[PDB]
Amino acid sequence: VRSSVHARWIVGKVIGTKMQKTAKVRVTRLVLDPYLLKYFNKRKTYFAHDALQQCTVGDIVLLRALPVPRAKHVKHELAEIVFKVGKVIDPVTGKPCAGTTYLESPLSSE
Amino acid sequence: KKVRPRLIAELARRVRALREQLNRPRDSQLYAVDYETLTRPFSGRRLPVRAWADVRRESRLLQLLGRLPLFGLGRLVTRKSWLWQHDEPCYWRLTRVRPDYTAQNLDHGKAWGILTFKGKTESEAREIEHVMYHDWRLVPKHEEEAFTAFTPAPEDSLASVPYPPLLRAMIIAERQKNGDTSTEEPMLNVQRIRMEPWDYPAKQEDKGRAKGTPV
Amino acid sequence: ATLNQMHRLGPPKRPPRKLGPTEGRPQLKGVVLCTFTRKPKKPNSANRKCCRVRLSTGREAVCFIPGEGHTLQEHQIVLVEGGRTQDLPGVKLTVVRGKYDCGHVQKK
Amino acid sequence: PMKGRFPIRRTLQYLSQGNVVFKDSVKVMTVNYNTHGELGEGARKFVFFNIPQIQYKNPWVQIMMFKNMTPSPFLRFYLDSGEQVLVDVETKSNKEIMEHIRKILGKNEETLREEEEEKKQLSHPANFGPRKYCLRECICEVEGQVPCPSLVPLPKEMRGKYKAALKA
Amino acid sequence: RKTRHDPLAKSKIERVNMPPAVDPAEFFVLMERYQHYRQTVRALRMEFVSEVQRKVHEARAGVLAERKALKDAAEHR
Amino acid sequence: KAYRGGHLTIRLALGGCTNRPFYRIVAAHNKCPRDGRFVEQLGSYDPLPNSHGEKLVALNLDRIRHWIGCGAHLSKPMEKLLGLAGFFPLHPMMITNAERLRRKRAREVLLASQKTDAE
Amino acid sequence: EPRAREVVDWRKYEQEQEKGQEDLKIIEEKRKEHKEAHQKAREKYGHLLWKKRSILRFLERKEQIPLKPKEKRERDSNVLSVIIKGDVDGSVEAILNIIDTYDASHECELELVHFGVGDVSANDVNLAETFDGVIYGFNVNAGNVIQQSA
RNA sequence: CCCCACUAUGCUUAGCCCUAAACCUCAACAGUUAAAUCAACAAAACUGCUCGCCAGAACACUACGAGCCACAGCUUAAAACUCAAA
RNA sequence: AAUAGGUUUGGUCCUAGCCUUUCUAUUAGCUCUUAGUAAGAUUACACAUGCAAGCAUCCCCGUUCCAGUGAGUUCACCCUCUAAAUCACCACGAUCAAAAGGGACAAGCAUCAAGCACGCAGCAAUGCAGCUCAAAACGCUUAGCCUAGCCACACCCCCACGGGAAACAGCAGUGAUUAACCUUUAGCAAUAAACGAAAGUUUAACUAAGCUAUACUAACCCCAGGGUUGGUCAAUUUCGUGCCAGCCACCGCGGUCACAC
Ligand SMILES: CN[C@@H]1[C@H](O[C@H]2[C@H](O[C@H]3[C@H](O)[C@@H](O)[C@H](NC(=N)N)[C@@H](O)[C@@H]3NC(=N)N)O[C@@H](C)[C@]2(O)C=O)O[C@@H](CO)[C@H](O)[C@H]1O
Ligand code: FES
Ligand SMILES: [K+]
Ligand SMILES: [K+]
Ligand SMILES: [K+]
Ligand SMILES: [K+]
Ligand SMILES: [K+]
Ligand SMILES: [K+]
Ligand SMILES: [K+]
Ligand SMILES: [Mg+2]
Ligand SMILES: [Mg+2]
Ligand SMILES: [Mg+2]
Ligand SMILES: [Mg+2]
Ligand SMILES: [Mg+2]
Ligand SMILES: [Mg+2]
Ligand SMILES: [Mg+2]
Ligand SMILES: [Mg+2]
Ligand SMILES: [Mg+2]
Ligand SMILES: [Mg+2]
Ligand SMILES: [Mg+2]
Ligand SMILES: [Mg+2]
Ligand SMILES: [Mg+2]
Ligand SMILES: [Mg+2]
Ligand SMILES: [Mg+2]
Ligand SMILES: [Mg+2]
Ligand SMILES: [Mg+2]
Ligand SMILES: [Mg+2]
Ligand SMILES: [Mg+2]
Ligand SMILES: [Mg+2]
Ligand SMILES: [Mg+2]
Ligand SMILES: [Mg+2]
Ligand SMILES: [Mg+2]
Ligand SMILES: [Mg+2]
Repeated sequence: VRSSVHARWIVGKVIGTKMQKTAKVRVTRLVLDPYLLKYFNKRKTYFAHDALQQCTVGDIVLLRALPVPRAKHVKHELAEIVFKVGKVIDPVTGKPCAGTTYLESPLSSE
Repeated sequence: KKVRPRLIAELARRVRALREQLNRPRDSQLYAVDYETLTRPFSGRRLPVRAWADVRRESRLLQLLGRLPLFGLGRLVTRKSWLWQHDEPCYWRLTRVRPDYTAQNLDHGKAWGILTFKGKTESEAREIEHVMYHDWRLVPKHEEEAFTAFTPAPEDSLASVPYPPLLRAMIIAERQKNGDTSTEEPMLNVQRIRMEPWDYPAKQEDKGRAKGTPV
Repeated sequence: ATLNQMHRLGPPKRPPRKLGPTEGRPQLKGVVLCTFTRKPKKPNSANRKCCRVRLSTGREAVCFIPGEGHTLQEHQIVLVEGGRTQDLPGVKLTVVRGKYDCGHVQKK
Repeated sequence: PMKGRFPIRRTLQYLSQGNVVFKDSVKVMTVNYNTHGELGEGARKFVFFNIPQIQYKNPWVQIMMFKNMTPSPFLRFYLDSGEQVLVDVETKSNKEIMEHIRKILGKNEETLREEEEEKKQLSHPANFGPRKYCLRECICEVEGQVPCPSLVPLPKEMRGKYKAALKA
Repeated sequence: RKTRHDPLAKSKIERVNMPPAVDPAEFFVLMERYQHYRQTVRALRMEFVSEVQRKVHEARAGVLAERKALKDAAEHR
Repeated sequence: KAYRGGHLTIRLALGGCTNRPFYRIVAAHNKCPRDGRFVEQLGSYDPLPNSHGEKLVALNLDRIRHWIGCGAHLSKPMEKLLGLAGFFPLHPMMITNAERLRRKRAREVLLASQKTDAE
Repeated sequence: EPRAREVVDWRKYEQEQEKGQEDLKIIEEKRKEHKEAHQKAREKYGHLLWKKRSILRFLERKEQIPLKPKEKRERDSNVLSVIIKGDVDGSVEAILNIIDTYDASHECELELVHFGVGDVSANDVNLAETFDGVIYGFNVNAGNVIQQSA
């Protein structure tokens, strides 16, 4: 009703950013194998519009379907960078982390 | 999933539409009638057996109006089929005429007018149908006043009819199921439905035309 | 094989069943060309009546006439069917007795 | 036997044992878990057992997993309105996580019965047709009604062959 | 059945279907029954049409439909 | 499938084997085949009398009122089944064909009487 | 119609029986010729064990057996295969009487592959391409396609 | 096959070729020695995980195609005919 | 492949393939009593003849449906939007549903591994250099499909101005072709469709019949045949033949005692 794009919200990973104001995103979904009854990732490429070209290869992003595709393949837009590559803020504490270790102790600000 | 374009289906479509607009048959060709065989030479189709009498006697609208100063503007034209069926005055007030110039006697064309069916005038003038029919008759000027004279009779009529038996039984069971207790009858409001006669002039401006396929 | 290996490959693809001399058809119509005999492979010893016929498909194969005795001649019409002749290698077609020119084996 | 550890997961009976049916809001689900550590043990078991059950019930919901990106595991759902729901699942068992997301984002037993009852009105018993859709194909299967001519030959008076000959 | 491009038969070229004979009484009486029947059925049709609008409007903007969307949204908060 | 023009109609879809007619009331497109694809099945009609001597007519009044309010027409046989039930008025031709049958049977009683009277 | 089918089956059965009797005399002669040789082929090894015969029989094959003849039939130059296609049955039976009065087989044989009624078809061209014959269409036509194929 | 003589070659430098019964015929990682030990033989039997490969014999370390400093080459690699076994 | 069986060897075990027993559908041969029901060209090759679309007071509408076929083949499903159409009508919204947009969707071959312009931005000028693909792009071959049904085609050139050229893939029927073979019936009485204000008219749709062991159901005083008979696998008397003639699904039989011809 609000948009003609099937996928309204999808989370992916920026594989490449070689187009102006556009980010190539790889989205993975779990598809069941009817015979083995096991879930496997079936990936798909999405073209997102990044006005400020703030995306970096390797970061997780959130896409929001546009009302109507602005281009032949661009159907979404960059809603927000979930995990910035190398600079992710733990949502539970809001503190920087470099893997499974805190770069800034959570106790600094109690 | 990239459909291979079909250009010849679009080129032909434009050409066929264009030819239908430049070779279109006129009213003189479409609506001509052989009065001995009672067929339409254009298509070779016999008329119905109930029309044959009237195709040899009455006149078409524009073989009456082609004898008048401005194709009979502001004049009343009735129809033989109305005078027999309905006593009340039924007529069209002519307001605009588009004659067919390709007829040698200018006996075809179109006409717009104000209908007055059974004494009830219409607010605005639309296009007249059944121009080609052999059923028309022109109201003389001096009779225009005694032909138009009409007094409306009382229109009192049934306003509500019963529901059919089963529906009525199901309308009285909802009431009692919901708890409502009443002794009134369910009745249908038939005052909205204005039943018009089957011979009421329809709209000729939403009606089609014969294709240009002469036979 | 692992589940990941089984997912990439997929359902086993059954080799397309090959067709025989009848091209997957019950019978076939053919014209007799020759009428010779062939010897079985060891350890069987006999002379088996066979015939080279050109089928309606266009090919020209060797057929085996069953029964005791026959009167098949060049240009005749016979209905062939499948069924390998075990003694004769390379003979995969059998003439239908009682059809077209070929007639039922006379009793005794 | 069935390959892999815990092969019962790859069964229709186990995939249909999930009681977590998300609402229409839930569009994307993200699971962040740590491969090692005692605190993250429940999340690892949640991804090993329960994730298949959720995706089977919610096939149009995207479920993405990320390993060792943060010091602690957490779940985050993305609704269609733009709201993000963070669920810290550290120091928790897999059963608690499955019961926690069924209360804040899952449907109850009342809302699910209604859906199933709507599908019972699509298959009317009175309707006649193929066995796939309807119970009976014709009304000759109903005791009392004239049987099919295949099983019981009709009387000569009810057949159009003799009627025509009888008439002329 | 035939199409538009199929030629007509040569046995029907000279065929004229004469209309049936008319009984003045029955025909006039039968023309009024249809007049009333169709007026009684047009009113029912409108009634049935009026029940389909309500139901449609009683599900998206109804009092019992807007009272549950707030209950579902209040429980979500 | 898409048809140029057309509309919906509540008609009868003939079924059953030879000399055993069974109709099943359906709402279907005007241009669709008699026993082809249908939108919904609204009942069934068994012409042949049963052991008890009655003809069974199933009517889904609730769904018949929905499709009549969506723009569906009615066929003459289906308009005569609802007049017999009491959902619709008696079709004019059900009343006129009953009057013709009366005159017919009253015209034959004269001959029968005359024969027994005159002869 | 079924009564008609019964008569035809009886007539075909009667015809088939007659042919068999003519063929039976052919076979009975053909079988006897081989049986005479076989009963005379093992007179040399009379009252001997089969194993004894095998050794001599295997050696005997070398002495008196020449190279095997080709199974494929070898075309003869002075042979004419003809396919007669007529328009009416009575006209075809008139051309067969002219081929039944041919007495020059010593110089050139004449083989009537196939004879029928109707226009030249594909089965006629295929039979003439198999036996290297000629198609003689008496008062019949041959479609362009057939001409191209031939 | 035995004896004698001698060459390419084996060696160095610089390029190529890219093969082996390249076989410890027993994949990499982690782990166990309990239970039914385990067809046989050989170098006891198993578990988890992953990659690679394989589904009668022969045709076939072939043919075609592609690629390659390889032009009697290497790699990859079918089918038809045939057997009822190997 | 199953409750399995037979067959490798001098012999045993293991592995493995072929076959057997089960159930259907064509066709062939020999044979065949009736009744009722269902189904019913081999072929997108060519077609004599006849019928298959009319209605109606002249306009319109309809003949764009049904019926048919299976050549080709990821247009069939969901969402969004929104024409035509029905609900008498203006309006309303509902229903139905195309085009357009987004998504999804056959099989085999990787000895089809690279495609070759397949992208983005920007009001525009125009600029940047991209896009798809070993999770199978591009390509080749095959095939109607996911069956209350749907898709597609409608002599051919995808299309149909135009050209070739003169069309049964409508019913019945024919020729050719194939192992493959239904009547050149009747009636609009029921239902459906079309037209009409309507009574009504029309309809090779359909209905009711015809032919045919293809199949199911039922029956019969008289009326039974076909194929088997070494083992697997139920069941052979006596002659004749003498590795000949012949036989078998597999293993195998027959060389003067053949339960195998
Ligand atoms: C159990 N049967 C064993 C098998 O016999 C087989 C044997 O079959 C042979 C084929 O006929 C021949 O074309 C095939 N010849 C080929 N050029 N392919 C022989 O290889 C084959 N023998 C075999 N594979 N051992 O001869 C056949 C007639 C046999 O009797 C059929 O059943 O093989 C034999 C030895 O070859 C044994 O003696 C038999 O015991
Ligand atoms: S199935 Fe109901 S009559 Fe044959
Ligand atoms: K033997
Ligand atoms: K070694
Ligand atoms: K097809
Ligand atoms: K085409
Ligand atoms: K009728
Ligand atoms: K009309
Ligand atoms: K004996
Ligand atoms: Mg054998
Ligand atoms: Mg030297
Ligand atoms: Mg070494
Ligand atoms: Mg390795
Ligand atoms: Mg092999
Ligand atoms: Mg080598
Ligand atoms: Mg090589
Ligand atoms: Mg090569
Ligand atoms: Mg043995
Ligand atoms: Mg075995
Ligand atoms: Mg048979
Ligand atoms: Mg159709
Ligand atoms: Mg509209
Ligand atoms: Mg569309
Ligand atoms: Mg190749
Ligand atoms: Mg095809
Ligand atoms: Mg075309
Ligand atoms: Mg044709
Ligand atoms: Mg036909
Ligand atoms: Mg024929
Ligand atoms: Mg058949
Ligand atoms: Mg007729
Ligand atoms: Mg029939
Ligand atoms: Mg015997």
